[PDB]
Amino acid sequence: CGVPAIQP
Amino acid sequence: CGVPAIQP
Amino acid sequence: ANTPDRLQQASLPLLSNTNCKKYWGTKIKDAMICAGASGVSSCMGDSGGPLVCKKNGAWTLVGIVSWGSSTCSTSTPGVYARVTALVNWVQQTLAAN
Amino acid sequence: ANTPDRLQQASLPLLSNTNCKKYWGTKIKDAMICAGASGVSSCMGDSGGPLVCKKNGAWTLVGIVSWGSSTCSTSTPGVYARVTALVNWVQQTLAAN
Amino acid sequence: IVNGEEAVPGSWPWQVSLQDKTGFHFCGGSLINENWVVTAAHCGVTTSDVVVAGEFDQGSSSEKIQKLKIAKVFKNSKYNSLTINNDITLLKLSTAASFSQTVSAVCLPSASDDFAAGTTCVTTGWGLTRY
Amino acid sequence: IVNGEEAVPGSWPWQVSLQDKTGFHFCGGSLINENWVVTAAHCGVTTSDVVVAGEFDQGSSSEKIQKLKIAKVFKNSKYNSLTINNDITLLKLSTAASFSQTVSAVCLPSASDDFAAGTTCVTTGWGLTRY
Ligand SMILES: *[B]([O])([O])[C][C]C1=[C][C]=[C][C]=[C]1
Ligand SMILES: OB(O)CCc1ccccc1
Repeated sequence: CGVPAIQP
Repeated sequence: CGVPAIQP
Repeated sequence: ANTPDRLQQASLPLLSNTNCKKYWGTKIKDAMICAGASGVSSCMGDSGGPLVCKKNGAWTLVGIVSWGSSTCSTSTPGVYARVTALVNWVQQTLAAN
Repeated sequence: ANTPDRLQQASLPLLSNTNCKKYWGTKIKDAMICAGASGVSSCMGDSGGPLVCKKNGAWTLVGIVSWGSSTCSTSTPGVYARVTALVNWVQQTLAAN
Repeated sequence: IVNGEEAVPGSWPWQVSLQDKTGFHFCGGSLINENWVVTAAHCGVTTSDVVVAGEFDQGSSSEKIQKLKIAKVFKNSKYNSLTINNDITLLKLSTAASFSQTVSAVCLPSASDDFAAGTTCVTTGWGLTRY
Repeated sequence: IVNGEEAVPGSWPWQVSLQDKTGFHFCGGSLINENWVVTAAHCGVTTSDVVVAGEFDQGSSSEKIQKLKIAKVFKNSKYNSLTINNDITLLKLSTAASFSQTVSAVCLPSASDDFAAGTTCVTTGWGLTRY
């Protein structure tokens, strides 16, 4: 968790 | 001004 | 949610700027007028609306909702723009456009 | 108007309850965490939203926008619900429902 | 308003609600003429914004509301965005309102007037009823 | 957020916006599962609000998102409405969310986790950009 596919 | 038709 | 669909109204006493300073000290400047601290408070969303008092059988604009309690505490006075202080600017504007 | 149609973001440092108190005194409780005062601030409408910090390459929820400055001052820290102090309750709720 | 009361519909006729383009309520305002509204300078009003007059229930399936376009915004040049002092703006209506039992203007005081400490005033709006 | 910047859409996929029955943004929220969202208690959420997920732009004539109904709201019973202490609410969805490259969850810390003063954190939301 907390792993966007689209990285901030 | 200041005198509503409808009274608060 | 805490947002009303119908217009709210609340009656409240005006405060003297030195009683207000009690609560907010130094953030209270020239053009500010406080009211409340008496069981009501304006809250987020109220901004820009009126504070009115009756004079000569008519309602008059004495305040513009400006800022207050970080929690809308009904025991802290709200801070309104004082019209008195800004109406010459308003009249000149109107006179001119 | 001053509302963003577009999701906005901002980086800010966490503060020690110690330091936060220099600003809010006794209003700061155990289940609260302060961040900001650095030139950014949460504001009206950001309430209930996340405060996240990276741990082990992952974004983890440390705060929930709770209250702050009546004016969203960029020099005053925002106050957040401290998830750490309230997580046992989330997990237990989750376990039972 | 926290701990207010529901208002008699149409009894605070200068009361307006400003809406942004996405469509909803961000601030209050007061009609002082048929062509001008006063509101706070902190509201950040722009000509994209619309002034809604004649509203009671922001839910009203449909009412005899009047939505007004804003021709020019007049922000007091002394407005302090850190102190919030001189919090006022004037909005000049692209198109004038049509006064009626429900829409009409409030009176303006004189710079010299004195509202004594303790005086019973009234404030209205659609803001939060609870924090 | 004041003095913030636009995010890359999709990049904070747990971020939600709660809308009231009229139709718009009153509060923010965070998905922790495809069935639960965490929010503040002070937001007064009810079975009537709606949770919107996958949203980036609030002015789209129509965008590709997901409006979720709330089955039950769970307020922390320790929530102090005068003190604002224990400001948190759990929202149990009636229709679980559909995770994807733009909707997914944040990680929850442990009660014994330590986040030291000085750590650079991030906050996101649709609040005002200026008071
Ligand atoms: B909430 O949306 O009602 C406001 C919460 C907030 C937090 C920090 C600073 C300003 C406002
Ligand atoms: O913009 B606001 O926070 C609405 C005005 C106000 C706020 C808080 C307290 C009093 C008044």
